[PDB]
Amino acid sequence: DPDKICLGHHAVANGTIVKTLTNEQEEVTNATETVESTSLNRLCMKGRNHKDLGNCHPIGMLIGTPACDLHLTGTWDTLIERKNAIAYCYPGATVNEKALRQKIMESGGISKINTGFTYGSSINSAGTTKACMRNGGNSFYAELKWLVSKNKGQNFPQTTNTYRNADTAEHLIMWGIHHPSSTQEKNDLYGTQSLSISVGSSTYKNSFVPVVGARPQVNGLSGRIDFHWTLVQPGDKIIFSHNGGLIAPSRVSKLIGRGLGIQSEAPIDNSCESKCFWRGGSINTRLPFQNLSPRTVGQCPKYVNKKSLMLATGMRNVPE
Amino acid sequence: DPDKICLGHHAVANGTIVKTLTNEQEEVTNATETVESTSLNRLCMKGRNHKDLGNCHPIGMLIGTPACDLHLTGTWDTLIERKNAIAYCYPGATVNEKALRQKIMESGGISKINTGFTYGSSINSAGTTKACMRNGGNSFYAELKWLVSKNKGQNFPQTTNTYRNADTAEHLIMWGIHHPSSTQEKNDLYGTQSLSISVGSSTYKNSFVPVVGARPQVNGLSGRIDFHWTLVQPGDKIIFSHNGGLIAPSRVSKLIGRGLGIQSEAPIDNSCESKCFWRGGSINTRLPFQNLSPRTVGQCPKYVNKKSLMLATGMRNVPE
Amino acid sequence: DPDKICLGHHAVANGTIVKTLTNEQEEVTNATETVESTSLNRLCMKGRNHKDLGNCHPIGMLIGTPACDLHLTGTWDTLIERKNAIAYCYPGATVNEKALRQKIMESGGISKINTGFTYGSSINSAGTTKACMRNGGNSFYAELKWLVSKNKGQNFPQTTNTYRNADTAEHLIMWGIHHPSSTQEKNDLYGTQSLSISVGSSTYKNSFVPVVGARPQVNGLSGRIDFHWTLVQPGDKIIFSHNGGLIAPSRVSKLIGRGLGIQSEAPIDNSCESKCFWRGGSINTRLPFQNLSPRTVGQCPKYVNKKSLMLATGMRNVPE
Amino acid sequence: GLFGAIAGFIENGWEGMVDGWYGFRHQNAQGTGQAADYKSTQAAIDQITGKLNRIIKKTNTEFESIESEFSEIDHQIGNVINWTKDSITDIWTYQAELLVAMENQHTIDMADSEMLNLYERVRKQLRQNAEEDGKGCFEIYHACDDSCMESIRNNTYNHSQYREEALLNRLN
Amino acid sequence: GLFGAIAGFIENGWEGMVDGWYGFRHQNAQGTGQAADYKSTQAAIDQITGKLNRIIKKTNTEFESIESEFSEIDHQIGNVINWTKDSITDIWTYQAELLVAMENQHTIDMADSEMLNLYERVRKQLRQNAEEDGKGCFEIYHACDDSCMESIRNNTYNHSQYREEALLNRLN
Amino acid sequence: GLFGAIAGFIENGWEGMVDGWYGFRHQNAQGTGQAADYKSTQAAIDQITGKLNRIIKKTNTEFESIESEFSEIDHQIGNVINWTKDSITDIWTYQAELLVAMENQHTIDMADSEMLNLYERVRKQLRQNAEEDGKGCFEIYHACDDSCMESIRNNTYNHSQYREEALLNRLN
Ligand SMILES: *[C@@H]1O[C@H](CO)[C@@H](O[C@@H]2O[C@H](CO)[C@@H](O[C@@H]3O[C@H](CO[C@H]4O[C@H](CO)[C@@H](O)[C@H](O)[C@@H]4O)[C@@H](O)[C@H](O[C@H]4O[C@H](CO)[C@@H](O)[C@H](O)[C@@H]4O)[C@@H]3O)[C@H](O)[C@H]2NC(C)=O)[C@H](O)[C@H]1NC(C)=O
Ligand SMILES: CC(=O)N[C@@H]1[C@@H](O)[C@H](O[C@@H]2O[C@H](CO)[C@H](O)[C@H](O[C@]3(C(=O)O)C[C@H](O)[C@@H](NC(C)=O)[C@H]([C@H](O)[C@H](O)CO)O3)[C@H]2O)[C@@H](CO)O[C@H]1O
Ligand SMILES: CC(=O)N[C@@H]1[C@@H](O)[C@H](O[C@@H]2O[C@H](CO)[C@H](O)[C@H](O[C@]3(C(=O)O)C[C@H](O)[C@@H](NC(C)=O)[C@H]([C@H](O)[C@H](O)CO)O3)[C@H]2O)[C@@H](CO)O[C@H]1O
Ligand SMILES: CC(=O)N[C@@H]1[C@@H](O)[C@H](O[C@@H]2O[C@H](CO)[C@H](O)[C@H](O[C@]3(C(=O)O)C[C@H](O)[C@@H](NC(C)=O)[C@H]([C@H](O)[C@H](O)CO)O3)[C@H]2O)[C@@H](CO)O[C@H]1O
Ligand SMILES: *[C@@H]1O[C@H](CO)[C@@H](O)[C@H](O)[C@H]1NC(C)=O
Ligand SMILES: *[C@@H]1O[C@H](CO)[C@@H](O)[C@H](O)[C@H]1NC(C)=O
Ligand SMILES: *[C@@H]1O[C@H](CO)[C@@H](O)[C@H](O)[C@H]1NC(C)=O
Ligand SMILES: *[C@@H]1O[C@H](CO)[C@@H](O)[C@H](O)[C@H]1NC(C)=O
Ligand SMILES: *[C@@H]1O[C@H](CO)[C@@H](O)[C@H](O)[C@H]1NC(C)=O
Repeated sequence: DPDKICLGHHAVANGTIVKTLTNEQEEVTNATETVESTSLNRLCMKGRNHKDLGNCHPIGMLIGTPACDLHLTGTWDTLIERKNAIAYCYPGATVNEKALRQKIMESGGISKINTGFTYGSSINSAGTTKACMRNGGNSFYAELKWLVSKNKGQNFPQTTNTYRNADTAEHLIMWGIHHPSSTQEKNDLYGTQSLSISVGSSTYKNSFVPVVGARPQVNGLSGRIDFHWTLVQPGDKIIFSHNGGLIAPSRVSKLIGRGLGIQSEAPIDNSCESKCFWRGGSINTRLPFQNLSPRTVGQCPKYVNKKSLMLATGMRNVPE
Repeated sequence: DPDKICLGHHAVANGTIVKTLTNEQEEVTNATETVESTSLNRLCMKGRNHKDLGNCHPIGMLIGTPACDLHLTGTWDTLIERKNAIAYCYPGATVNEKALRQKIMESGGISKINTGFTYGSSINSAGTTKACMRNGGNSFYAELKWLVSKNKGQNFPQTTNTYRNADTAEHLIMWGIHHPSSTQEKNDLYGTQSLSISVGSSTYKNSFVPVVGARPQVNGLSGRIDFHWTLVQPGDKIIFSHNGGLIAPSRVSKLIGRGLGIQSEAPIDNSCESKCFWRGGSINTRLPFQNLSPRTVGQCPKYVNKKSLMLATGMRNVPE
Repeated sequence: DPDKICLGHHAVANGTIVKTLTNEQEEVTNATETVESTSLNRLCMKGRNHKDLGNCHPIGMLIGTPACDLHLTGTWDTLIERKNAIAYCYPGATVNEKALRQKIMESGGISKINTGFTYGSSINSAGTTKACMRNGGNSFYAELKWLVSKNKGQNFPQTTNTYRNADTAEHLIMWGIHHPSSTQEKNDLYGTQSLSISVGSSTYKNSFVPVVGARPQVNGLSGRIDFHWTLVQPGDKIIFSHNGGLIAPSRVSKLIGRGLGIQSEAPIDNSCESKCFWRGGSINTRLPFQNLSPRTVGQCPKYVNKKSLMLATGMRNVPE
Repeated sequence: GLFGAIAGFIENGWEGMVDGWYGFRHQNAQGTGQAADYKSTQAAIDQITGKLNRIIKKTNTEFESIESEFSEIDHQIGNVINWTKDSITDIWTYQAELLVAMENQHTIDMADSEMLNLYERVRKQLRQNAEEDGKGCFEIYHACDDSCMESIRNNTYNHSQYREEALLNRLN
Repeated sequence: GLFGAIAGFIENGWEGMVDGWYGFRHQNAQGTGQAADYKSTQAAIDQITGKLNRIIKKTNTEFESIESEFSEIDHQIGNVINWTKDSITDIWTYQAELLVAMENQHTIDMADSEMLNLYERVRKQLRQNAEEDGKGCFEIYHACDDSCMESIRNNTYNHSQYREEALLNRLN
Repeated sequence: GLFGAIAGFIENGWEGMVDGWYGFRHQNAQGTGQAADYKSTQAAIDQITGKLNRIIKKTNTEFESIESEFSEIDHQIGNVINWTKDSITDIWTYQAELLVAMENQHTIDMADSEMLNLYERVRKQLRQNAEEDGKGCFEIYHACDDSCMESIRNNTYNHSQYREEALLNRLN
């Protein structure tokens, strides 16, 4: 009678189901997940000189909205914008707002440079509003000045202000145009004369006229202040010629370097690191794919429309 | 000699050629197509509450062009636009037309709400034109009113009209500005005064001036009516201040839900069903790829630059 | 003892390392590169009716900048644009400049057609400038005319000019608006009257006003000439009405057919053929991938973030 | 091919085998036989059906229009859309070509393996009672009647029943 | 499967074998035993480790936002971005599904091949002293004690020592 | 590897075989020799040539510029282009890596299979006249001169001619 030697392989009691090219329900001894389903509900900021803007909107950093008083200058590698952040305390909007916000969120810092703009005795440069409260009192955008006639009703004087870029890098200059609520208000602030504001550099020009059309109240205000911007190149100058309606810059901005802009509601955590962020928080997975969100920033796993994709790490399970 | 048992496999007389990793001309027993080459020459609308606009252009639904009289309101899951569809009976254009058309073609319906605008005795609100015929008579856009001076040559009065959104959803409001063919015409309709139309809401404002400059006749008319639009949010007002040139809305629109916008020349078929459409008709194939067109809408097979891709469904064919 | 026959396979002393699914350091007998790393440092123009623009910017071909005098008309299947090419001799810019350049760089040629515009005896239609020199003499854009009052300070007369497209293909018309350096200059060139330029076709309508706001000198000139353009459809007319400030077209352009636009720094070589071009020259590889640049035009290998990817062309190397 | 049976040591296929993909032909004293093998046939068919279930399908993603059929499109965005769509089409064309080439290679080799696995199963059953002729047949060195042949097809052939007879004939 | 051993001629796996992926069970006149095979087990594990090293990773490309979370976007560009992102998602979803399906097929068949390669090594070691039973075992036609069984397991079995005895027992 | 021959039971390759990919070395009374096998070599080369024909190619899609080399681009559209282009590059880099890794695995295993198919061909030719040594050699139990060795390489060896001599030497 012959002796016997038998060749065999292992098996497990609890096998795992995977998909193959030919079988949707193939049982293997072990498998591992390739799609990340979990996220840390926090912004993992270790190893990052970060700035959390809070209720400050990125554009508010350039104009100096009261909510942005602690964010007027700085440096960072990561900038965090939040939901319902305030840019415009006084009602209005910025022309080419989306391009501006992206420029700020792409940057690694903001510096400020004095324009040196000064005004004669017949201009009141200290115009304020209840819309922009500071220290429990009427105030204004910190980087701008609301110019009005010193004496109510009198013609605002024909004025020229020139900012010279004496730096080696481009400077971002912003200004506003006030659009009064009525002819009577317009006359009180700037006089009965026809108003005209012109702005001119070597690479930009535009002209503006305050409009006095009827419109509804936004936080009790029918007036509007709309913002405009341009880049003043190194060695160039920009000339403002105006006779009422200009909201004039006290300072210009310089965007420094590059950084990662994040839009999220999750709280900061300096205890841990991450390279991938989304609205709900951070993704610290080693896996190649994820199903949390198609909207991510940084160095991320690729988004897929799948709950799970199990990769086999063992042979076919053929139990006893 | 010994008995014998022979192992073998089937073959077929007429095999099919497929491509493999190593062989461009590999003969197999059977194969099946993976790229769809054929299309039904009709729009398969089974199980769809659809609207075929015919010669009505989507924007004409909002302003009320005569061709759109049966498409001013409704509900749908699928909206079909045709070639050479009419939007503007009177010569003109809509500012931000492409965004507006896309909004309409994304919608699942339109509801109309009265503005309630009234006009005093020195305005003729029943201005009409031979460009916009209805039942053999001179007419006008159904959702707007052409306001002119009652007395020819007399100054059109300084007029105010205000629409408040009393609904819980945003309303789309449209208006026109008439640009006369000459100074004499402008004087006849609106008087010798300088003309200005102001429009103001919480989220929008603009001013318009009718222009008289020379331009060619389009169907005998050098005049133009250009359309403008904005979204009025729930609870917000929009104020029209005008003294000649406004084409004022009698109703506003509310876009309801979402639907699939199709642009095609193919006829409707209620017997057939489909989830993929293109210019030439419908694609109701089960196959993963198609070579009919790169421009499709709905749930579609992916477009590929290939006539055929045969997938083997059998072994190598080795005939006797 | 038995005789012997032994089965075996070849090997090489020095194998090549490749990556597989299961091994990043797999030695094989031979392998071949799949990612192209080298480029030809020339634009290979054999078999192509090509135009090298040199220091002529595509837009300068339409307006007739001095640098473009050899390139005002022509035919081509390939158009080559160079770095620091000149569009504007006089300070200014074109509205919708990016779309215009792309249209020209997609074209297969330019033809020029006379507008036929004429001007009364009180207009000097041959205005020139030191900014636009031709061989040490003051000149102007060849396809345009700088219209000014013949008598200094006199009102420029109201003028209306019409170009009709008598062709069966669309024509591209350009014009400029002069924005003077000051009120005094404006008065000298066009008179004290209020200035207005109207442009109107069946498909286009616009109005322009020269602006005299203070701005810095560019090449010693605070004035600006900004360009505007539109397409004139077959059989349509475009009407210019003006009383000072129009830089009027003397010819219009017709873009002929289609061609490949190339932006490159590489010199021309008429002895080699190619289908793929980039900033640094031509890519004539048979390989599927390349790592030269993500910006290429024509029929190209796909860009990959990889230095090398070796494809095995032999068995595992198992040396003695 | 990879497993050396189909278009390999088996010279050609059988057009007369219509009730299966793989099977048996035999010759004994009783007669000439042919029969399909169900398990190997079904194994191949099930694997191909699995591929067809995975491949013959589209995504459920709903796409809307970004290119107007009947109206003009903006020039800058139009060029971006054209570039993007053509880039996406090159990817899908490439993926489709690679998918089908890879699947066809695997289908062919899978079918070859099932042929070899049937051949190997029969070889091991026959043990020392038969010898391979090199063309996919086994010369059986004992009287193997229709019931014997059916037991081979059934995987219930016991080599020990015929071993003494077979070894005497093999060694002569 | 492709190589015919795992879920093939080997009827089932051994849940008791907890120190290896492949191995041996023996029966002789002195008793029974079990032992794992190190080399075949490690060959399979190393290949799976290799796949995991290649697959479990992300790209180092840094992406920035093109869709505002807390603000509106332009309607035309927003539609293009939505179309593009959904097209890219369909590609990556498809690629992920194909990757894992293809890799899983190869892992299963690779494991099958290592089982067969061990079986084949043992067959050639035993030469004319044993015969295959068709179930993954070899019936050895001489007394093969625990040391003999160990020599088979560690690839030092010399057939020539037992050949005289084995051939007489095989031919009876 | 998958088929167990190359870097498997064949200990190593032959650097001295320069006229083929696979071949024979023999030993008889006349001496030793070497010869390449044409059929197996060409089968492997033709499959690799087929891969190269499919892989070494580009698309015929004509792409135009959407990014200005020498002038400014729009900030919103530029960001979308950058996102799209980097997304497309990640896809092609991934596809290129997967293609070459998969193809390399298949090329190696294909070459292994052709070695095994040659070995199997010879095994079946020799029938009961030879035995496998476990290292890719067959020990032939009869006088096999240079012409006999040629007949094995030529696939014209008739086992019946030498069977009586061989069985006497093998079994006694
Ligand atoms: C390979 O595998 C196949 C599939 O499993 C086996 O095929 C079966 O074989 C058995 C045995 O031959 C078959 O069973 C037999 O069916 C005969 C016919 O039955 C019908 O007709 C008779 C006569 O009119 C009726 O009496 C009966 O009710 C049916 O309507 C019977 O005649 C057989 O019965 C006789 O033999 C058995 C012993 O085998 C005795 O117990 C009885 O008393 C009687 O004398 C028997 O029942 C069965 O039908 C086959 N199945 C199929 C699906 O084809 C092969 O046997 C197997 N081969 C080998 C070599 O292993
Ligand atoms: C019926 C109705 O609501 N009518 C509004 C009318 O109320 C509104 O007047 C403004 O109302 C707000 C309410 O908080 C303030 O009282 C405005 O006063 C100030 C301001 O705080 O903003 C005072 C401030 O000193 C002024 N600053 C300067 C530099 O002049 C400003 C400024 O004049 C205006 O903001 C310019 O528009 O106003 C008070 O004017 C008016 C104006 O919004 O609109 C009616 O429809
Ligand atoms: C010989 C020649 O070329 N003559 C044209 C002359 O036809 C043209 O006058 C216009 O002619 C068209 C017919 O093609 C209409 O009759 C215009 O009349 C109407 C209209 O139907 O559009 C009458 C209508 O009642 C008017 N409605 C209102 C509210 O006023 C409108 C309206 O005034 C204009 O549409 C506003 O632009 O016009 C008729 O004006 C003249 C002037 O374009 O030019 C000659 O060369
Ligand atoms: C005191 C002082 O610094 N004054 C400068 C004054 O010189 C300068 O005027 C321009 O100076 C340049 C210097 O080369 C030219 O002389 C300009 O003349 C021309 C021109 O070449 O551009 C002459 C030309 O014949 C004119 N053409 C027509 C059709 O009128 C043009 C044209 O008037 C202007 O370009 C229109 O803007 O000018 C001369 O104008 C000015 C620059 O703004 O600044 C003073 O401070
Ligand atoms: C499967 O692998 C995991 C590691 O991912 C390990 O924790 C677990 O013990 C394994 N399970 C089995 C049954 O082998
Ligand atoms: C690979 O094969 C080619 C073509 O036969 C040959 O010319 C070359 O020598 C090999 N490659 C290398 C690097 O030796
Ligand atoms: C996009 O491609 C179409 C053809 O599919 C072509 O007609 C059109 O000119 C292209 N778009 C642009 C903006 O050039
Ligand atoms: C893009 O998709 C988002 C999420 O589905 C949706 O809210 C938005 O309406 C889409 N954008 C446009 C412009 O329709
Ligand atoms: C797009 O990428 C290029 C190259 O990295 C970079 O120079 C440019 O700033 C990017 N575009 C924008 C709008 O930031």
